[PDB]
Amino acid sequence: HMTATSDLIESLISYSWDDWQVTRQEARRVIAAIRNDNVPDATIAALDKSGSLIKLFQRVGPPELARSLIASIAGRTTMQRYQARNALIRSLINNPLGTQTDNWIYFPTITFFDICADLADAAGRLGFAAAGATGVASQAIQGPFSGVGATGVNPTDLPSIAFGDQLKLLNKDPATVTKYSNPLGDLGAYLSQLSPQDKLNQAQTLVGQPISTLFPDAYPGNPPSRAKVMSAAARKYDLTPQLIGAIILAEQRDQTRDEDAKDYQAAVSIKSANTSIGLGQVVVSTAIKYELFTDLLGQPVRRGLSRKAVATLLASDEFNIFATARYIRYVANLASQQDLRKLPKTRGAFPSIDLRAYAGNPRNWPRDNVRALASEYTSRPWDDNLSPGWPMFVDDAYATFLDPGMRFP
Amino acid sequence: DFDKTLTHPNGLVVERPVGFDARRSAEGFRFDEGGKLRNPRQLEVQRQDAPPPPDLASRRLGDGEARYKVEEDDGGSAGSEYRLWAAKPAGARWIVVSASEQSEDGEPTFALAWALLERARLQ
Ligand SMILES: [Ca+2]
Ligand SMILES: [Ca+2]
Ligand SMILES: [Ca+2]
Repeated sequence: HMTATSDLIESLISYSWDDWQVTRQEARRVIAAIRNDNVPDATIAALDKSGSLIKLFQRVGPPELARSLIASIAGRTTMQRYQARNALIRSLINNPLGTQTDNWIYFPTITFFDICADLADAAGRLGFAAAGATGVASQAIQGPFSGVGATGVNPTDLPSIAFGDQLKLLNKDPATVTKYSNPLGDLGAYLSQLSPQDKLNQAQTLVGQPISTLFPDAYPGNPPSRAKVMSAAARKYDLTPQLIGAIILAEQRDQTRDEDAKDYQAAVSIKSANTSIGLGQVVVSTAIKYELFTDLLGQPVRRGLSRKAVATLLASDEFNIFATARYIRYVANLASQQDLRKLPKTRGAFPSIDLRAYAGNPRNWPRDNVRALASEYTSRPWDDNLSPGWPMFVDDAYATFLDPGMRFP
Repeated sequence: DFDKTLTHPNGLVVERPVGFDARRSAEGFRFDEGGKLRNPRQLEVQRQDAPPPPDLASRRLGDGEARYKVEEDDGGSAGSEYRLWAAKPAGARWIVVSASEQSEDGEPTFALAWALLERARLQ
């Protein structure tokens, strides 16, 4: 049976003067109708029965509008999703370009559909489909804490690095390498110049703002807070949002806008660089090797992602937070399988480390577990080679997240 | 939609549906809709060693599949009685959800029961 929404969309398509393309205004009206529909499955069935669903996909032309339409349908449909996907595939004969433009150039149109569909399902299942913002973004453009964690500026949206600087990076000009790398040397000195309130403000800014997502219309309404996504990932991986927050806050203090631009742009350049990207500074090859999107995307979609697509997803905050959390849980589980006798330097640095405790939740870990894991998150894990500075740096971030003024939904 | 995570000594782990009262059973958890409604939903989730009866309908559920059947029988003034029984594999074992409610307006979707099955797991 027709729906109010199917009838409206059919009326608009039937009335449209051109049979190859609806107007931008007509398209925006169809997208709004789809997003406000209380019976999306029935609407999709109706449109597919009349032959109008394929027409809809064929006739909504500019890529930005196609992305909004497709992400909206993918994210709202359940029992009729396959019908929509099929109609979209049928439509692609006459539009090989589809959604595969701008920031989404590494996602084939059906891959875009599948990501949207899987992400919407995961946000509903794991509890991050909606969250009111409780923090506002920084306008910093240089220096420590001027990457996406502070600013909400997606790395994929940053201007192309100036031609002169791209060349210099390729040639390893020392000042330019510096400019586009980690901003901190002396980690303690940096923490020393932040007041206790400055520290809390950074944490609140980080977690309180909306995710910077590449798939906003996959969500029912506005994108959720980072804090919401971190709580969901903590529940999924038997961690705590405080631990996840500490790891990300440390990475983001040691992050700049320019580092974000290099991180992403190098990864999708002809070099396919193996950079650490986004909130948690996840390495491209690690995300692939350890299947770090397992809990947000199904296996067939994941196995089909190109390397540049994976790098692109690491720039979408929710994918990055889940990958970060999954990897923290990987490092902890791996730790639990080690022999402390074969880790004398680790024991020397973290003498109250308890390897078995890692298998359980961080609330029950010795503080030495958190310090050691921080070393083994920045560096290769459990090789008995430690980062001298990262443990204290993460431990201070953790102390901030354990302040009574930090609340997670 | 769901709140607390519940863990059975047999290794079944699941979440409690919001607004339902939970009790532990021999091989899992029983959920009964809260309050004192006329026509409450009732859900049970269990670990089971034996497979489902053969040749049941199949559907996609999350990223695997489930075998299921919905039965109907005479009810009362709130409608016919409907029951879902559905199972999915969990390693060499199975997880089963059964659910019931009445309806006078056709077969219930059992959306809540399907969601509970999807998120259940063994460890
Ligand atoms: Ca960095
Ligand atoms: Ca990096
Ligand atoms: Ca190491």
